[PDB]
Amino acid sequence: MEVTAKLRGAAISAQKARLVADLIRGKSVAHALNILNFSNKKAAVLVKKALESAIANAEHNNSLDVDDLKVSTIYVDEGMSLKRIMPRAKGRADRITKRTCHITVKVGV
Amino acid sequence: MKTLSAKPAEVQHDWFVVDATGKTLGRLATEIARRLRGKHKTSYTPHVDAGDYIIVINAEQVQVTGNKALDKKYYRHTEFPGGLKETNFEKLVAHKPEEIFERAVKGMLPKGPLGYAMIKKMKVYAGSEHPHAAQQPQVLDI
Amino acid sequence: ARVKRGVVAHRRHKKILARAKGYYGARSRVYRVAFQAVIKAGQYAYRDRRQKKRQFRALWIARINAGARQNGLSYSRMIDGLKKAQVIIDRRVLADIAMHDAVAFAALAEKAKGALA
Amino acid sequence: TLRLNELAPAEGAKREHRRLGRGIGSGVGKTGGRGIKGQKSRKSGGVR
Amino acid sequence: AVQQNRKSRSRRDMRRSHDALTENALTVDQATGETHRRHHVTKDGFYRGRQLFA
Amino acid sequence: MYAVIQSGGKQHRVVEGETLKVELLKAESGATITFDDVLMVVNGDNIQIGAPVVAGAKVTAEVIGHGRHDKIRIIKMRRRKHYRKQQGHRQWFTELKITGISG
RNA sequence: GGGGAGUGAAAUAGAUCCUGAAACCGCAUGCAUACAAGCAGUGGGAGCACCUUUGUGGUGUGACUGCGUACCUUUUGUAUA
RNA sequence: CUAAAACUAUGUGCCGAAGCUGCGGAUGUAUACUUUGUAUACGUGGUAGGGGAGCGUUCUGUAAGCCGAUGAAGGUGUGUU
Ligand SMILES: [Mg+2]
Ligand SMILES: [Mg+2]
Ligand SMILES: [Mg+2]
Ligand SMILES: [Mg+2]
Ligand SMILES: [Mg+2]
Ligand SMILES: [Mg+2]
Ligand SMILES: [Mg+2]
Ligand SMILES: [Mg+2]
Ligand SMILES: [Mg+2]
Ligand SMILES: [Mg+2]
Ligand SMILES: [Mg+2]
Ligand SMILES: [Mg+2]
Ligand SMILES: [Mg+2]
Ligand SMILES: [Mg+2]
Ligand SMILES: [Mg+2]
Ligand SMILES: [Mg+2]
Ligand SMILES: [Mg+2]
Ligand SMILES: [Mg+2]
Repeated sequence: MEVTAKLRGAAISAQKARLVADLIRGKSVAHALNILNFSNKKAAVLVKKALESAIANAEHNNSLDVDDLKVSTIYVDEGMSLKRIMPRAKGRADRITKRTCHITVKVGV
Repeated sequence: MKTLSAKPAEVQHDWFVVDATGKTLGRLATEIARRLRGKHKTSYTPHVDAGDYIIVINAEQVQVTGNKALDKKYYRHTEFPGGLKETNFEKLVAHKPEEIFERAVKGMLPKGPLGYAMIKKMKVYAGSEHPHAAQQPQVLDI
Repeated sequence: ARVKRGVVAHRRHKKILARAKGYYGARSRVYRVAFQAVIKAGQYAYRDRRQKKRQFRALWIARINAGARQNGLSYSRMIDGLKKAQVIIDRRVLADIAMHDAVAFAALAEKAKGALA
Repeated sequence: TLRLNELAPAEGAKREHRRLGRGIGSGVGKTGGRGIKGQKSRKSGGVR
Repeated sequence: AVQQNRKSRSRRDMRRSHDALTENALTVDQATGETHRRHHVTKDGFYRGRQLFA
Repeated sequence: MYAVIQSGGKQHRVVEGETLKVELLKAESGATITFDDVLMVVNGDNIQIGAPVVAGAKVTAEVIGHGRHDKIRIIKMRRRKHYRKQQGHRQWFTELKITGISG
């Protein structure tokens, strides 16, 4: 039985969050929390928020002990982009996308 | 009834040893290529290697006719701007007869993975002795 | 009577893209590329219905040649002798016999030999 | 046999109007009977 | 200056095949049971049985 | 014990109990058909090669029934010439079951 | 932001809210893939996996192998660089 | 590749195309003949272009009918003609 947490609308592109998601896939939640605590990645903070949320969900809503929970599934999807204008030289204009992402974490016994 | 392919798991490779002393190079290489490809069997399949192993002994005693010992040129290119290199039949047969047999036979074989697998089964030795007595090759007199 | 071409066009594109399952990359996802891939697969299959008969006949002939050379003949003389002996077995059956039954093929080679004499 | 469901025109009375530029299979496709690249292939292409 | 063909998704992933991150070197400190980065001070100010800012 | 028979411009090596597809026949789905132009009968050291037909050999089969093969798409396309043509095809076969080989 | 609880016929009807396609981007499973040269298919074809069956069955994959230079337009003529 | 795997001459076989034949199926024209179904024959590569026959989409009548919450349209699979 997997317990899920969804961090929707995190202000970071999926390509960057996926590097952190790949680091903790299929690991103990203690090991994953250690890995996320000592990373200098901005995505580590958001993935830690989502993962500790999933652990809290498993304990409160499902009565599962944390000592054997495992990161049984994690993936990062794209979210709604923000479209902005950036002026360029000579009157040209470029379109900037501010990319967001949705993190899904599922912990399992 | 449909036509059956030889299964690679039931292909039985056999070992043969042929003596190259005093034989025409190309006229021996055609028979070697036919044996290596498996063209002499009724289970012959163009996408399967069902050929035999062929040991060539006394490879440095193979013969060419006419004036080819001096006129037959072997070329290489090192892929460097002026790197086309040339050797003789008689220089290369006194230095690397195995390269002579491999060049003669590889040109009479298919060019691809199966062809490389087929060329792996030709074992060429310049002397009278080979190390495959454990395989007990039979004397194929061509 | 304004006609919206949404359901029918979608249906046609879905048909073409279903005939493209297994192709690499855009060739299985993108309709413009998938449609050319599918038309070309069709032309290839038309041409290869013809090429298959040549290929299988050449296979039978190689196998008969091997079997006939195991019996002191060659494909040419064995076919000539079997045609001089009124035998009308075709090459597919002869190749099947050569591959699966060596004694019957030796018997056929004996017929061809006796006719060539 | 006298219903609004069972009334037909005579055979040969109606023909389908010809529609150009509707694909290869119709036989009047790409150019629609006009040929290639002349004054007569343009819009309003006849000479007086 | 610019590509002549769009790069396929497969070659793009093959380029990113070297982009993975590594974990850090972590050790469990014995004087506090804490987990810290190896050869680093803890966030409580401990390192190898020595205290900063008591 | 196998025999070579002729059916539909094609030759078939059959053994007893074999179920094989041949070109469409007119015999109905319960009829038993007979091949008397057997070309060769092999039984094991007993090989009869007909020249052209084995004298008295006979092979009896049972018409299991008729069907069609799976659909073939025929596509013709001349590039740059505005010509495309598509056709479907399913070939009729009769499925026979070999009951007996005399030889 | 989410997980429960609750409302509701329905909550992947939860407000970016009917339906929710494609391109495009993830994750999981099966098979293939690190000695091999090209319009990426096609004809054949071993092996493996899963379903089923006592199948000459089905579904996925596809080692190896023959053949094979996209489409459109315009042209005497285009793989056309 | 050298008493050839060259050349000249001669012969006996064989390979070889979507050509021809075999088997099965479709179709155009014509002729017979039921009087519209079968035979028989000849035909069935095609651009521009000419001719013939159809599919599907929205809307009107038929329709105050018929199907539909025991689930329409739409979407996504599968099987089949
Ligand atoms: Mg036309
Ligand atoms: Mg034009
Ligand atoms: Mg002009
Ligand atoms: Mg004109
Ligand atoms: Mg991927
Ligand atoms: Mg829903
Ligand atoms: Mg919705
Ligand atoms: Mg390999
Ligand atoms: Mg020009
Ligand atoms: Mg020009
Ligand atoms: Mg060309
Ligand atoms: Mg171009
Ligand atoms: Mg180019
Ligand atoms: Mg042919
Ligand atoms: Mg023809
Ligand atoms: Mg016919
Ligand atoms: Mg014709
Ligand atoms: Mg025509």
